[PDB]
Amino acid sequence: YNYLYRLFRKSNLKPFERDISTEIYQAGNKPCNGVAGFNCYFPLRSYSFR
Amino acid sequence: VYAWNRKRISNCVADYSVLYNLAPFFTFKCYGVSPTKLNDLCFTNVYADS
Amino acid sequence: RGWIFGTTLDSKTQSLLIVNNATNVVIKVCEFQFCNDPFLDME
Amino acid sequence: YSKHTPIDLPQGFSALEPLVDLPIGINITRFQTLLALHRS
Amino acid sequence: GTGVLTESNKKFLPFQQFGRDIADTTDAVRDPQTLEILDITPCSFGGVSV
Ligand SMILES: *[C@@H]1O[C@H](CO)[C@@H](O)[C@H](O)[C@H]1NC(C)=O
Ligand SMILES: *[C@@H]1O[C@H](CO)[C@@H](O)[C@H](O)[C@H]1NC(C)=O
Ligand SMILES: *[C@@H]1O[C@H](CO)[C@@H](O)[C@H](O)[C@H]1NC(C)=O
Repeated sequence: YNYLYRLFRKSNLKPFERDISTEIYQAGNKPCNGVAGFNCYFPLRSYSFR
Repeated sequence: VYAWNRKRISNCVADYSVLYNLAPFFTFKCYGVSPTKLNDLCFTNVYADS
Repeated sequence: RGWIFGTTLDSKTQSLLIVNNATNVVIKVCEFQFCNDPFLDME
Repeated sequence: YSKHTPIDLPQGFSALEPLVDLPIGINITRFQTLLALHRS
Repeated sequence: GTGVLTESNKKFLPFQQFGRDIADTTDAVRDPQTLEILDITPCSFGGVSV
């Protein structure tokens, strides 16, 4: 699980651009305030390599 | 992939023939340059994104 | 003496630093934790 | 690109010679210059 | 390219490496190893009338 990808972001990246910011994403109308919960998910998820 | 490593290749002579002849790489696909012409050209501002 | 370039100017993103101090000209690309008021100050 | 001239802004022509071509490949949207203080 | 390499009197600036004519074809080049500036002139040609 050492390899992670950005599942959620507000906008698409530019060419040759890396995003490593571990900020929470707001998927709904309600603000998340940096805390996980309903419709608040972490952007980086790990691959299940077996 | 979210934190992909970019390495600069500079001030070296590169033999690309040893990359083509080896069989472990499933995909060797080039877009802006011919694969067989890489040994005959000179380049700068070279980066490997891993 | 120099300039600071970036997007958020912190360790979250990657930033470019150009400085010329008393001896030599240094160009660095690092993830700097920049000051709100960065400056230089014989030096 | 840089140019040094021995001298509001003067009215004249001076082409800026390219000084550094830098391969960064990073996003830049905001900048800030660095000054030097004098302490007494 | 195919041409005659001759001495040149064109004062290239330090950043400048090669030169381009009206047609955008290279007319002068800076040789590696020696850093000298060589003028490139196309080889002698003309029409043959019988
Ligand atoms: C660079 O950053 C700005 C805001 O910080 C953002 O809007 C833009 O999409 C970024 N560019 C790329 C290529 O990601
Ligand atoms: C100037 O900066 C470089 C890199 O940070 C450093 O090695 C050098 O000692 C500095 N010069 C002085 C006089 O502090
Ligand atoms: C090799 O080329 C460099 C320029 O890249 C030059 O400074 C050096 O003098 C050359 N050496 C020889 C032996 O030609």
